[PDB]
Amino acid sequence: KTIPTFEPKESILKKLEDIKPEQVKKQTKLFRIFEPRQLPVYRANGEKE
Amino acid sequence: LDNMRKAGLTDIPKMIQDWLVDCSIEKFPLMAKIYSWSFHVGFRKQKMLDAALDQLKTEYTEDVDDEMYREY
Repeated sequence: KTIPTFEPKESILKKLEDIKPEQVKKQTKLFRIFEPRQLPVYRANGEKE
Repeated sequence: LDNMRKAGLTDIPKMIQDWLVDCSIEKFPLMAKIYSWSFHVGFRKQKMLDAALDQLKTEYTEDVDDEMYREY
């Protein structure tokens, strides 16, 4: 029998003694935003090295 | 009452018909008497299957509200 599927949000709870405090962040790699990269280069007049 | 006459009933629609002329409560116990004459005919002891299918007909639809069921 094709039932529906009625899904409320159910708002999963805890109580205060069951609140886990925190887990500290120790650092992974250093969070780079830039990195070097090889590219070709072209002398003035436009042509190549 | 048209279904009632269609079943083969003659006197008891007339008894139900002459009361509506006044709609009085003094003649009304007849109706009450009539309402008890219906349940002293017996049970409708049909099959488990067909008796379940009085209940097991379902029309479940994705057209009902959602505003209603969440509040419910």
